[PDB]
Order: sequence, then C-alpha cells, then structure tokens
Amino acid sequence: GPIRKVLLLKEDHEGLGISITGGKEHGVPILISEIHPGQPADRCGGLHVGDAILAVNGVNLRDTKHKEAVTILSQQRGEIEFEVVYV
Amino acid sequence: ANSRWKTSII
Repeated sequence: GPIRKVLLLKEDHEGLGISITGGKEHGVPILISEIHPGQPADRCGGLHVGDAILAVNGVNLRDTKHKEAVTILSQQRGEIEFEVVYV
Repeated sequence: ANSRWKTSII
C-alpha cells in the first residue's frame, strides 16, 4: 500500500503497545503482528497489524535485525513519528 | 502459528 506517516503519543510509563516480528535475519521487514488494546499504538489510530515499520523518528528500520529494531523502537519517547506501509 | 520468526512485545 502507500507509505504513510503516523504520529503516536505516549507517556514514559507505558510501552508502544505493539508486538513486532521479522527483521533482516529473517529476510523480511519489521512487521507489526499485534496492536494491544488501549495502549498507545491502538489509541493513535494509524497503526495496524500487517504494517511494516520503515522508520521511527527518522531512524530507518528497513535493514535492521529484530533486536536492533527493539532497542531503537523502545528508546523513543513522547511524540513519535512512524513511517509505515501495509503490504 | 509457526514462530520461526522472532516476536517481541514493545
């Protein structure tokens, strides 16, 4: 689908509210496999199961290994911009 | 499901 920019707002006491799967070692993008109810990704409205995460706050995630992506994603705070695509 | 691919809750 089209590449989208999506804003997520979160406070420091919570996570993103997603499960991710995939990554470079598996030959696939970082993919959202779950959106957890009532958590920031669900609340933001624009992120969905099946979306590939291309970048977060300008940090490219397309060639990143799974754990690399976890570290990068979990470091982000506050108002967080995602670049995502559903395919 | 298969679960060959790693999954993380974040």
